[PDB]
Amino acid sequence: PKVSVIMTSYNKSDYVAKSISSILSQTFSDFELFIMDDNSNEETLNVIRPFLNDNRVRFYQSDISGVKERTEKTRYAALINQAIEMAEGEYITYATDDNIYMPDRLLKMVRELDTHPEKAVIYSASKTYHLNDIVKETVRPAAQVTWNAPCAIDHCSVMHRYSVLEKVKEKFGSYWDESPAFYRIGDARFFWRVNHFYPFYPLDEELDLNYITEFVRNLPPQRNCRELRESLKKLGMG
Ligand SMILES: [Mg+2]
Ligand SMILES: [Mg+2]
Repeated sequence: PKVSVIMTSYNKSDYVAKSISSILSQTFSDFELFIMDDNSNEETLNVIRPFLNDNRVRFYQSDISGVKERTEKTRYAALINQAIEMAEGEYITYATDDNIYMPDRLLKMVRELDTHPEKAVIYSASKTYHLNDIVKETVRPAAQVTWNAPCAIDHCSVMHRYSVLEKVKEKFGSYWDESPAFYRIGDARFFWRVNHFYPFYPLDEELDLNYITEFVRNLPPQRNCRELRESLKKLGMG
């Protein structure tokens, strides 16, 4: 396949079907979709089940259970790294069980990396609708090239060449950071790794959407956005 879409799922039965459907109806169809489920409850597995009949779906379910195992690592980062090791796409992109891709997202992102060989990482704008009908719309823009993506660009708004992954693992030992101190902002921590080597190039269109309408006590103190943004300003790549 040209694209590997990596989706993480854990217990969001009321949202996961719209997410999976938004990927399977993309106008660019040459992808494989990893559905990495972290041993979710039955209601969520029942929602996912019919979509496993789509031949592009690569479904993997962990055997994780209990607060020790759930807090040993940032679990979605461990599941993304597992899917990366199995990925066959030239371009890698990420999805979640409560985020929706707009229909032309893959086509537009694939075209921008095919047209510009000098760009290795691209990102689009993203929109969030708050409901209570809509009471508020939030947009994270994509207006400039940035060497400081942490907390500015979401998990679900990027696409990058597979070759980016090699530089990150050579420096850091893994792709995503499985430390549980980066559970709240694991996306920002992976983008911080990538920004040691590559800037993120903008595609100024809103291509992904979100709607908003004993575990926590066993994680360690969470590292925050300011930490990551200041370390990249000091690093001075841009
Ligand atoms: Mg190929
Ligand atoms: Mg987040």
